[PDB]
Amino acid sequence: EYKTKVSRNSNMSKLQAGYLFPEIARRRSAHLLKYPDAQVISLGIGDTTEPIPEVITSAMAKKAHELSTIEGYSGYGAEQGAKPLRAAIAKTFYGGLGIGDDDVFVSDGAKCDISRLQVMFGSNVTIAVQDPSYPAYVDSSVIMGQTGQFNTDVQKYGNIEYMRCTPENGFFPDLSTVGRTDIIFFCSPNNPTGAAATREQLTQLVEFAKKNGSIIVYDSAYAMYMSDDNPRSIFEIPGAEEVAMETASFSNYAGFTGVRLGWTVIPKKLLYSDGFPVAKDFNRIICTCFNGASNISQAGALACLTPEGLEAMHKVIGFYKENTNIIIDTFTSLGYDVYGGKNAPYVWVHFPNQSSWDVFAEILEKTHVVTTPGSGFGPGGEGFVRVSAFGHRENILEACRRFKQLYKHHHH
Amino acid sequence: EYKTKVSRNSNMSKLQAGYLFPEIARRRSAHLLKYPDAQVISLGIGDTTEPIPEVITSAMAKKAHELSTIEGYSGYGAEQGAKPLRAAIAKTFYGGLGIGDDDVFVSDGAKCDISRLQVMFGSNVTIAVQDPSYPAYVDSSVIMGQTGQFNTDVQKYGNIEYMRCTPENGFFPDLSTVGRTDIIFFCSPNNPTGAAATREQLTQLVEFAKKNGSIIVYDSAYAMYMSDDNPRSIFEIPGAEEVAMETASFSNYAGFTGVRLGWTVIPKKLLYSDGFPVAKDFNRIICTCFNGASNISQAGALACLTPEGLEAMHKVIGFYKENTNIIIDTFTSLGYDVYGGKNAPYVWVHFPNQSSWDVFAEILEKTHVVTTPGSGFGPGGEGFVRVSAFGHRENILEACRRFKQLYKHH
Ligand SMILES: Cc1ncc(COP(=O)(O)O)c(/C=N/[C@@H](CCC(=O)O)C(=O)O)c1O
Ligand SMILES: Cc1ncc(COP(=O)(O)O)c(/C=N/[C@@H](CCC(=O)O)C(=O)O)c1O
Repeated sequence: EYKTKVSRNSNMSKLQAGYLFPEIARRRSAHLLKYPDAQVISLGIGDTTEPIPEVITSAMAKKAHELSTIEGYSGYGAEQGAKPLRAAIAKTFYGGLGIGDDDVFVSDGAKCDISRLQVMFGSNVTIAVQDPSYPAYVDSSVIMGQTGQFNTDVQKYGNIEYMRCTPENGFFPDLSTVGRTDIIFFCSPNNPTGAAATREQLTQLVEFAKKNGSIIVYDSAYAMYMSDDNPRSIFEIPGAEEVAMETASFSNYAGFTGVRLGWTVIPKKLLYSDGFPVAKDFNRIICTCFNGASNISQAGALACLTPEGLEAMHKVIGFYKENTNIIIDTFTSLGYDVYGGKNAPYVWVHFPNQSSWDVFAEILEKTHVVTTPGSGFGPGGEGFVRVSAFGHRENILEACRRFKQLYKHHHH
Repeated sequence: EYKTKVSRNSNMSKLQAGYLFPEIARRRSAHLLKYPDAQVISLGIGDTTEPIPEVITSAMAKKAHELSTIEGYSGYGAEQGAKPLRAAIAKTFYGGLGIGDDDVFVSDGAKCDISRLQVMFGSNVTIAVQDPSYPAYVDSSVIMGQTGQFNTDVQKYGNIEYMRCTPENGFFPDLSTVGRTDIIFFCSPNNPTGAAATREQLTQLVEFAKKNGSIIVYDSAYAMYMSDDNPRSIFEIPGAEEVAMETASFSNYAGFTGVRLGWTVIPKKLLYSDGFPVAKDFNRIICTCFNGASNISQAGALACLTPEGLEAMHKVIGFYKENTNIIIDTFTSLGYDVYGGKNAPYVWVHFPNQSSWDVFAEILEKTHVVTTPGSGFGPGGEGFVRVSAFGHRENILEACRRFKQLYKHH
């Protein structure tokens, strides 16, 4: 066979396996070959399942129809997003926090922004992540050349600061033990643990970033699930404007997982070591490497940020929070240590003295329920399994019945 | 003022100015501050202007409504795109060319794929581009660290092979003069020259890539504007499957510039030097750095690839081709050397003894028409101006009247 003379990107070669969620899909498929009649319930990937509220879909359909009219047609949008949408995001989520319309960048989702931010930061920054954490932070870092090779002894890529979050530290890093890095990716409520940082903890985080001269990338994709009285935006912490940016999404709020609409906020006071504003480089990236979020998706997001849209999202979120409570109650009654669930639409179940991949496999094999093994979120996730609360009510209830039957004999 | 201790990405520092099209928009905005009541006609950025056909928008509206129902709701899609859409693209544009549904990757547009491909290739590849060419190829290369600094003497970033395309050579490079690189970005029809490579020229290009062990990134964003009997896909050239991939979009075909939907095709026989299939690394990038094109946009694209959708696109394309002829005739009658327009919805006009930014500024100040300075497309673009044919018919006619009035006595 013919081969080119182009060398494979050595950063791609560093990756240990495929992306976590496609790997789970492969195991789900293999399971269906083994059990063709199985009624599989997926509580693995956090994919929303309930319909989008009509007030929001109606706005998207209206935009689509408008595109067939002379007056209503629009072509390229400014890559930063429609001004009324930037304004609505700035006021709804950041009113009172000194965030301007021009600080908001509308995306086709948080996953995509994480990687565009990584292109922006480039190959020479070092990063810290919560351990465990959403795997895209680590994987994007490896792809960009910010890491060394994977070390199989410790299950870590070289040169990443993995900040261990455990039951014993309340799922917040012991910052006095964390080495200095350029970037700190910090998710609150955390995926997969569900832990929401308190005001005191976020204050510590901002102080740590300030002393170390680091940039915090704060992922607030589940913040509207907050039940405890904790900050929902990093910008609630005075000084955050000098060290932090925030990335978020409509995926988990309106069921926009397939529609694609998020945003990133970069404040004016966030500067590189030479005084250059970080937002100006992000603006160059989003103008050069992106051509804007879908106009229909932007119209849907604008409709979300109205009294009727907010009411609708609140109902969607409330439904998933009720699913979460059903799952928490099930595992608690089974005698498990169950974490998260309070501030996030998933639960983090402790399966000590087992491999999380083994637990994943056992649950799938015996109950036909897909979960996510904790080790998929980094070595700090070993010993845990994440169970998503996204599902139709009957599917949640059925999965819990199956869990109760599987684990009935494990505890008194 | 507080500053972090994070060093700015040195690749961002390399960029000589802002991205071309936002800079044009800034100048347009400045013009409207100067003259608030100016009736500005925008022929700079290639932004489509005519409505999307109803058959296509109806499909998008239907998908939106379906998302509010239990049965019709869908969440995350496959990051590669819906299988029926991949199948429709594969058969419609590549039927008979040995392209499978799994070779197609649905994107939110060609600009985005160019940059995701560049993340995939990484910092250690060298690139070649046509000179002039669409500026994203060069700027994405700089951002990814594949280049040196901008050299102001020659108006080139270091370590990029700029392939000279001129009226004299029919805007196809003399490949005997082109140095070996890892990647060759090649646009046909080319933006901004409008030049469509002939079958013979593409055969040369494929042979050149094969000898050099290079990967061609073929951008076919304007291929449906082809009037001459030239290949529309690189895969029409036997052997392309070993050396080429193709990126395209619905932007210029259905007016999806704001809707966002394109694709890339990476064939099975395209391998790195270690035998690793390039498509497998692209798949990892689109699974890790992307979450799929919008489900509504995918539904729109699926409706495009039907008899009614193709008919509707053909009509829109035809309208813009008519606009292009109006523009060609205007500049030709004024005595300018005008290139392109035959196979693409823009014209490439030669303005001797003048910088293209000065011509841009003069045209905007005097006629309130926005154009694109040729130098924005690389050093080979100096002395030229691109005029887009995307516009309402009355605006094209008005712009041409303004050009004639300005230039007829000179
Ligand atoms: C902390 C966090 N940040 C970003 C994302 C991606 O959100 P979008 O790209 O806007 O849908 C997600 C979504 N995570 C899901 C979906 C998986 C994925 O996006 O790869 C999960 O962990 O199952 C997330 O949890
Ligand atoms: C050769 C070529 N390749 C890709 C694109 C971008 O297409 P999409 O991102 O799918 O809308 C374009 C679009 N160019 C326009 C819009 C400018 C831009 O995309 O930045 C222009 O040249 O005016 C292009 O010309």
